[PDB]
Amino acid sequence: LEDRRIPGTAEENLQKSSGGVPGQNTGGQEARPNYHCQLCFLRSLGIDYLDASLRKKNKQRLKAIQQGRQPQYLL
Repeated sequence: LEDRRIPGTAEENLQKSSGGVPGQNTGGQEARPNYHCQLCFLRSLGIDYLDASLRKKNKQRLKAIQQGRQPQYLL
């Protein structure tokens, strides 16, 4: 059990939730807002988020990952 396919989304193969209930906060159109406050991640995640804001302990280790614009993305 890891990120990317935690809510049966499979790297957002189509979308997390929209028909019947989207929830902009959980990730409706913007996708990245308070779902898990773009840090908590695990519950939503429009990619392999990791967390490119708090990151726990990643953006700083590699001399490139500290920047990388976003984090692990859908790669």
